[PDB]
Amino acid sequence: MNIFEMLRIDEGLRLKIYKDTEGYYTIGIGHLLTKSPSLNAAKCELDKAIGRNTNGVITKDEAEKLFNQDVDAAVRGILRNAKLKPVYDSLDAVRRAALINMVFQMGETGVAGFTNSLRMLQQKRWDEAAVNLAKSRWYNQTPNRAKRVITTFRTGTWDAYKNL
Amino acid sequence: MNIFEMLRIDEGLRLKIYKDTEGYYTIGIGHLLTKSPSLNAAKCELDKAIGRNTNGVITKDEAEKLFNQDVDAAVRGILRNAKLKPVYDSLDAVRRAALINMVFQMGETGVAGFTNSLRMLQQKRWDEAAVNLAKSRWYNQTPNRAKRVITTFRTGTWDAYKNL
Repeated sequence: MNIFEMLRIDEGLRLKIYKDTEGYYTIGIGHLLTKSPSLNAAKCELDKAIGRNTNGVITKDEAEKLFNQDVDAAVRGILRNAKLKPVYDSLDAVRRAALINMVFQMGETGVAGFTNSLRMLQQKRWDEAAVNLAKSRWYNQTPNRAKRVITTFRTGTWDAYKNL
Repeated sequence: MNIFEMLRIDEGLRLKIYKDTEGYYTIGIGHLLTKSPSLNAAKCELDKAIGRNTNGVITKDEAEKLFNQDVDAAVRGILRNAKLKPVYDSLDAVRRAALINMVFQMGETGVAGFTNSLRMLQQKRWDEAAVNLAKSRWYNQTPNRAKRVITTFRTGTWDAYKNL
C-alpha cells in the first residue's frame, strides 16, 4: 500500500465527467475540474487539462497522467507551506500518505487551516488528533474517506485500506 | 470600406470579457466565447482560444488574430453550405460583406435558415429582401447593426457605414 493505492480507493476511477457527492465536476482519479455549477465550464477545463478536444471522455493513460500530476501538486503544496512542511517532515511514511491524501482532496490552503490537528500530529498525539479531526467539517463532507484517513493517522498502519 | 471595417463598427473592440446586449460573454471584435451564463466557462474558453492563461484580458494583436480567424470561419461556412454559396457567388463585393457580416454574427446554420430572404437576394430583389429581413428575429435581437446591414443589401453601397 502507498499513496497511489490509497487515493485510487478513496477517489475511484471514471473516464467521463461526473459529479462528486458535493456536486463538483470531477474526472479520472479524483481530478476536480471546477467548483462551478456549469457543465460547459467543466468540459472546457477538461480540454485544457488534457490538451485536446475530449468531448468529455478521457483515456486510461490520460487519467494516470492527471493522477501523477495531482499527487505531485499535493506534495509540492505541502513542501512550500510553513504549517504543513514541519508536520510532513516529522511523520512516518504511512502517516505522510494520510497527509498527502488530505491535501490532494482539499488543497494546501485548506489543510493548512487545520491548526490544532496539525499540531497534535507533529506532537504525535495520535488519539487526540483522531478525535479532533472527527470534529471538522471535512469529516461530514466526505465521511467514508475521512474515517479511513483518520484510522491511518491514529494507527500508522494500513488497516483501513486492507482488502479494499 | 470592407468587411473588416464594417464588423469593427458593428462589434466594437474590447480587450476584456464583457457581456453583449443579449447577455453573452464576448471579447475582442465580436468573438463570442460561450452562450453559457457562466463567467468561469467564458474565462476557460478565452484561455483555449488564445493558448495561454489570460486572466480575462487580451492584447491588441490577439484581438486581431481572433478577428482574422472569425471572418475566415464565416467565409468557410458560407462556402461549404448549399444554401449560402449560390447566394454569395451571385452578390457584388459590397453585398458579399453584408452576407459575411450576418454569418459572422449568427453562424452558418442560422443564416442558412433565412430561406426566403436568401432567395430574394439571389434574385436581386433588394427592396423585398430588405422588407423581409426586417421581419426576422435577428432584426430585434441586434437592431442597430441589422438596420445598417439591411441598408447595405438594399442599396449595394456603404451609405450606412459612412463616417462611422
